[PDB]
Amino acid sequence: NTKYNKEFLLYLAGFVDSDGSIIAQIKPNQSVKFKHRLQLTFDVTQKTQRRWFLDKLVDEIGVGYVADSGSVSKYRLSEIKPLHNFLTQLQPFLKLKQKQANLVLKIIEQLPSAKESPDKFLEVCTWVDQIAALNDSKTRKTTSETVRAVLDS
Amino acid sequence: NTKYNKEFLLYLAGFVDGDGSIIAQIKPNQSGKFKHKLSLTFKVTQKTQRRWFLDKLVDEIGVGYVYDSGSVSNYYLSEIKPLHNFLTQLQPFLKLKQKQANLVLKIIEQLPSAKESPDKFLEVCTWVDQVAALNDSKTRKTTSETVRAVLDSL
DNA sequence: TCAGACTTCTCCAC
DNA sequence: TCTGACTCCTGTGG
DNA sequence: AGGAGTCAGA
DNA sequence: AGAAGTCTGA
Ligand SMILES: [Mn+2]
Ligand SMILES: [Mn+2]
Ligand SMILES: [Mn+2]
Repeated sequence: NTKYNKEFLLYLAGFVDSDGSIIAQIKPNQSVKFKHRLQLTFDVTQKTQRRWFLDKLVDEIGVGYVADSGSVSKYRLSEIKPLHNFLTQLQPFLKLKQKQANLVLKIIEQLPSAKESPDKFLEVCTWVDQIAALNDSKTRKTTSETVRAVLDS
Repeated sequence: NTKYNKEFLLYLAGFVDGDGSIIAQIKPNQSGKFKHKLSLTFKVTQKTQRRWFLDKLVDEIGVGYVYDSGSVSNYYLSEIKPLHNFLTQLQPFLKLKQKQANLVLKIIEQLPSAKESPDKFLEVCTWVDQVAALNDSKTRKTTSETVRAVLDSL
């Protein structure tokens, strides 16, 4: 549980609201209990010509990785515990994507209790539905009603 | 002049490095002195759905305007004096676009003397060239060499 | 002449 | 089983 | 920007 | 994002 400086959070929040991304998605996975798994991602995108700016971000946040997919590099943070601690400190400064951040923090906290009952898991998938709604979702496939249909068995 | 908060300039600078833009242009103008107009510009682009975010910027910055361009809206500020005052305070927090700001501040400061001699104007035009190079320039047309062509004809 | 307001275009960086 | 690192695609909003 | 997907080790 | 432009009043 490392603590981040206010000025670092201030600048970064503005960068995240612009070119950053807070993603929640439901992934198909037969080996898991309900054939579906939850993935929370904190994403910052920048062209590889400025990969360095994403590299400092790894050192400054402390945790996370950076990957290239051609002309574009991406800072990513999917690890649950650091994700929570980070978004908790970044949240008050978000102006555009504040809702999504708090919606993720809500999911991460309800992660244990959501593996219990099917109706509870679908309730958490509902929280995922809200995040993609707030985002400019265009390529989404697996939603809460996708889980529901498979969960009719 | 107006003094801006540090928490405001910190966030915004991050947002400028993200979705903001700092432009320098050489506009062709037949009625001008050297047949060319200079236009320094500070832009923030966002989806029209989030126009309210750009609207607040007019309030928090105190100047500037917000127009549409399809599904996209733009916050603009080309007014020479509050632009100098704004970027002067914004610059120390920029990371990705700090060089572009300090060049804009350079041009604006040496603007009145830029009309004296063609050689003093051309030099300022190469300072516009530097700015475009730093930017992800794609569809540019008028450059410092475009001026040189027109000017060295007379 | 000049500078401020306003509109349009386009390619890649998200 | 299950988390997390990793890669790849798509369509705008920069 | 916002998803889709794979895969190995724990 | 980073340009290209028009037009008006002073
Ligand atoms: Mn953006
Ligand atoms: Mn950008
Ligand atoms: Mn952007």
